Amino acid sequence: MTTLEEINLLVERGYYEEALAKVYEIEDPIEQVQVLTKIVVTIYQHDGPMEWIPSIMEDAMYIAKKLRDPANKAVAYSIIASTLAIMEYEEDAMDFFNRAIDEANEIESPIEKGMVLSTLAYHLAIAGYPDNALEIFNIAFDTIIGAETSYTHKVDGILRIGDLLEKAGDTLPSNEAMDFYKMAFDIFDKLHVNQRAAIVEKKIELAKTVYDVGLPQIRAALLKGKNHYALAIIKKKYSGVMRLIGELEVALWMKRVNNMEYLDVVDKAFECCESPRFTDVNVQHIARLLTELGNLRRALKFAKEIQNIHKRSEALKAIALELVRRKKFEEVKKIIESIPDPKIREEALNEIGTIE
Repeated sequence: MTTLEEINLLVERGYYEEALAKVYEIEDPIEQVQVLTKIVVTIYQHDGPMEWIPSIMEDAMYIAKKLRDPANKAVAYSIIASTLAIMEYEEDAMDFFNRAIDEANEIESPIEKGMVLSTLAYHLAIAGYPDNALEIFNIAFDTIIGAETSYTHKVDGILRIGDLLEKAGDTLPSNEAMDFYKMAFDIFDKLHVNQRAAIVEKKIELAKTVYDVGLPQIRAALLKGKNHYALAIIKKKYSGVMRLIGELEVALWMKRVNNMEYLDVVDKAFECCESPRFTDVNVQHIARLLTELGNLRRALKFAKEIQNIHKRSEALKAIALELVRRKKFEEVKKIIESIPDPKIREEALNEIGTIE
């Protein structure tokens, strides 16, 4: 721990050769590989001396080659694999992932095998290979669940897959993160860790609500309630239509965690800029967002501009139902008459027969 501090400091001072010389004062090999690869990654990312990278990866590769114990080797190869994948050496990454797999299949304990697989799956996700990651997480899971030990030994192994599924999810954008979160929740639900199930359930509503702009650092900020920070990222990374939708999705999430400042974000999302140019799908999307937000005035403006006759029918109904719940009937009838699909117009006319 102080050794890691000395190594970091030597790096900050650009004394790379000495830092690497100290890496051997680290006891654990896997830890040596972690350190070595984290140096490479920060160099690659913060434009440090790129010509150190090959020599360091060689050192890491050498440490992994000497390992002997199948589990350790598998993790080491995984660490090497995801860092190559970060740096876009895809053929080499998949080579090391396959080495990791082979070593995993040498493990005797199925619970041990399962554990190693989920780590490797986690590295596949870090690497930007979400589909491969899932496949491996599922094999990891099948490996533990199929084993012939007693209930209790399987339990801790499977909860650890849960934790890793969840962390993989957290590092992914919403569309990719969703499958990881569902598996984790499933695991936490069946295995009776309710505190953990609740958090993941919440990360799913969040990923679902803030979807298009659901960058992992944005979802992370929203979950902490650092709303202005996330909004800030959205202004930096998006403009026009995507910036509008993103701000609305954020307002919607704020609304659902009972933060009443969401009203402000909505007004600003329209009042900040000129109305961009919209595709019909953008129109539909904004109409739905504004409805769930409760801004039925704006939501109606958008719904009436939906060109797809069926989508328009749907959006007009939703708005009208919400009107009913919240009184304000003086516009309901006209809106229903407006629905182009008479079938739908009838369904809305029955649902308004809520006895409530």
